[PDB]
Parts: sequence; C-alpha cells; structure tokens
Amino acid sequence: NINLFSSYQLGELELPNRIVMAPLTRSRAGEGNVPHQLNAIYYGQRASAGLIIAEATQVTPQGQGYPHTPGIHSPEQVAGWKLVTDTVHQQGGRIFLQLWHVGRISHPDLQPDGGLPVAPSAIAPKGEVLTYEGKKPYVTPRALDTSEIPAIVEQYRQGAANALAAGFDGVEIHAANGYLIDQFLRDGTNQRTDEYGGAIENRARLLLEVTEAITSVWDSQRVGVRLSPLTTLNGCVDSHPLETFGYVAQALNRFNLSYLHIFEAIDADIRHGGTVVPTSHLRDRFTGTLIVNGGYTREKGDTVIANKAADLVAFGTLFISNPDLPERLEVNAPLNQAKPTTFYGGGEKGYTDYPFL
Ligand SMILES: Cc1cc2nc3c(=O)[nH]c(=O)nc-3n(C[C@H](O)[C@H](O)[C@H](O)COP(=O)(O)O)c2cc1C
Ligand SMILES: [Cl-]
Repeated sequence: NINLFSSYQLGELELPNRIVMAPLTRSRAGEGNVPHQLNAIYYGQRASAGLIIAEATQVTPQGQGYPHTPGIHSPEQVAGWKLVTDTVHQQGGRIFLQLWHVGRISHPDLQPDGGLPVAPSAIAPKGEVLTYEGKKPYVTPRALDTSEIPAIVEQYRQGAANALAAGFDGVEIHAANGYLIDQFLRDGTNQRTDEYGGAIENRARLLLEVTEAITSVWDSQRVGVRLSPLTTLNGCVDSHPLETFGYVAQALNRFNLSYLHIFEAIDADIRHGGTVVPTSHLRDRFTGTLIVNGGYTREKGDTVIANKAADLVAFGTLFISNPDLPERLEVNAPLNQAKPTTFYGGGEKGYTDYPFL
C-alpha cells in the first residue's frame, strides 16, 4: 500500500514522502541576479517536501527572460545559492536546481550588450514582454548558427557545475513551457534545416546533448528532465505531441536519469476537445521514476501513486501558500489561499509570511 506519504529511494537520496515542490519562478533575486537570505528562508520553510525543485535559474546571461530571476553562471550566484542549500540541509530537506535558458522569451533590455535573444528559428513571440522599464513589444530572436550549438551545451554544463559547487542535491533540466530546449523540441518553434531541426531525432538533439553534458558533471541519478507535452505557453506547440513526447520519453532511458517530470497542462482537455497525450503513454515508455504535476490534491495524488501511474507528485501553487504543505495534506488541514498579486517580484509579503499550521 503506497500513497503520497510513502518513502521513496531516488538514487542515493531517501525521500520521506512522495510530495515534490514544483519549480516556481518568484523573481526575488538581488543585484547580479544573486540569491540572498530571504530566499534561503523561503526554501528552508518548505524543507518538509520529499524533494524541492528550486525555481528556474538561468545558466548563462543570455538565458534570462524576466527581471530579477536568479542565475547560476557566476561565483557570486553560487555563493548566494549556497546560503539556500545550507538552510535546506540544516532543516533536513533535499533540493534540486532547475536549469534554465529562456531562448526567444526575453528582450534586448535583459540581454548582454542589448543583443538579440537566441532561439532555434527567427520567430518573434506575440505581444509584450516585461523589462526594467515596463512592458515592451517582443523582437525577433536570432536563429543560432549550427556552429554555436556546442556553446549552448557548454553553458548548461557550466550551469550544472555551478549548481554542484553551490551544494544542490541534483539538477532538473527545464525542457518545458516553451523555453529554449522546448523551442528546439517542438515543430511550431523549430523550423531549422540542419541536424537540430526537421526529424524528431534532430529536434530532440539539443535536449539529448545537454543531458549528456550534464551527466558528465553529476551522477545521472541526480539529473532530472521536465517536459510539458500539452502546454501552449509562450507560443510553443508541436503538431504531433504523442509521437514527439513518446519518442523523447524512450530516448531519455539511455541516460539512467533521476526522473522524468511531466507538467500536465490544466487547459489541454478543454482546448483540444480531449487528451492528445495521456501521461500513461509516457509512463509506459520512460522506465524510471515519473513525477506528475498539475492541479493535484491529497486525493488525486494518492490515486496516481496507488494506481502506479506515477511515483512522485509535484505541487506548485499550493506550495506557494502552504510552507508545511506535506503536514497539512497528511492531516487534511485547511489550506492557505495563494495570492497571485505577490507571486512575482517584491519581498517577504506573499513569500515567507504564509503561516504554518
Ligand atoms: C508563480 C509560478 C511560477 C512558475 N515557475 C515555474 C518555473 O520556474 N519552472 C517551471 O518548470 N514551471 C514553473 N511554473 C509551473 C509550475 O511548476 C507548475 O507546473 C504549475 O503551476 C502547475 O502545478 P500546480 O497546479 O500544482 O500549481 C510556475 C507556476 C507558477 C504559478
Ligand atoms: Cl517556467
């Protein structure tokens, strides 16, 4: 009898429960995009999670797309992240860093020397993007040269090496939500005509090469990957999600990863008139630990574990508002209500001041 409170063996890590804190961008980094003591308090308050996945963290300056997100490319950033991992470890928790590059979802104002965002193909996102001077129209990203792809892979390798020096327990590759890797994955954002575009094995190549590089730094059982097969976020869609994502699920087995993490889009059924990509399709193809996410509750999480449909269940929104989410779920306590106005930016309010039971 397994449920949301069963322990789990994730490589050498002993998880006390199956509850994961999903990665959550909070945009509360200081000068130089460096984490600080407030961030350490925030993660320390949530250390009862089976596993924390820290917010998306850019691996290189050009990988930033929103003001005040932390990076993992500089020594000052490693030192600030050390404050966080030290606090989490003091509180008996475990934490992985989510490794980010936004690709086209950025603006020159956020880029070194005011340069263009990079991407697989020169396709401007629609609408406006937040800068330090409010919202401005997106521009068109520069399509990377074939010869530049190794430099991208190397930025991820260095980001993963920095995470290791910062004292994380592992890393998660952000291959979801329409950011750089996802932009290569999906045919809606990738119309390249080299070995990184066209056929599925080409579109998956960047993910696979990034994963290979990162497993040269970390033991593979401390490296996860996140996918979001049916998001439409950031204008990133694939025309054959079942085949695309079913292929990636199988291709990742080579690496003996920590886990595959699926964000199941909350609006996919209502948009698509049904389910184009049941998570079972991926559960059956990826042979290791599966984390599922999107709108879970105590009862929904228990069910998926009991049914063997997933091993771990990640909660995003509820972990914003309930630092002791595991205990509250365990005893069927009232949950605090999440306050969207304070999700992004600011300080303690709506960040470290949600109460414990
Ligand atoms: C404020 C906020 C920030 C998020 N930031 C990230 C992020 O940094 N990386 C990521 O992969 N997903 C991110 N997401 C998506 C969440 O991790 C999660 O997949 C989503 O909220 C659905 O799960 P939930 O219903 O438990 O909240 C974010 C969502 C929210 C609400
Ligand atoms: Cl995200």
